[PDB]
Amino acid sequence: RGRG
Amino acid sequence: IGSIVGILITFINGPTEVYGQFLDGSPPLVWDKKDVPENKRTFKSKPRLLDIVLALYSDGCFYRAQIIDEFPSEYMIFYVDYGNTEFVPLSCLAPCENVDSFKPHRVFSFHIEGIVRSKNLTHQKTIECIEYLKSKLLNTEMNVHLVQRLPDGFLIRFLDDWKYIPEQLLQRNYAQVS
Repeated sequence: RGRG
Repeated sequence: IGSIVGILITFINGPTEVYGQFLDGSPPLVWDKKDVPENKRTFKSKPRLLDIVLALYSDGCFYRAQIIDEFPSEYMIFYVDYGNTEFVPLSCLAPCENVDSFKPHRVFSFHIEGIVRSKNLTHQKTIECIEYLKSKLLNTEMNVHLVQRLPDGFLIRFLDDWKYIPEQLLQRNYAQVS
């Protein structure tokens, strides 16, 4: 999904 | 209430400024290597200044970027939905279709109100503050108070769950009051  | 908006921090521009999206529920604009097979991986004309392309970040996933500079061996690129600047070669770039390219750019600049970067901040201490804010805020979703609109972007104020961040920046001499 989004970056971590 | 209406002055509170939801944001996602994507990048730390400086000790008192971050880049981020407004939260509205729409899914992120990112492509797997599985959704970029090689028909879509080569252009009809070599990309150039200001063109909007897909670019490969360190996580191995494609994001929308704009070439903001060009040299013989590298491009300098800006991720329009995330806000970090990188240097890449042509092999890291893929054509981005017009349906995906026309979507508005999602990154905006927010300033923490009431504080500015310390004048005495050294290069190393500046790097360290960026790393601290990365540890706390990077890719973090949270509601904030939109204090003001600025020419650059927005002036926000943290709520009770994150009001400690400016306090720590002041405590650690990363920041002074305005």
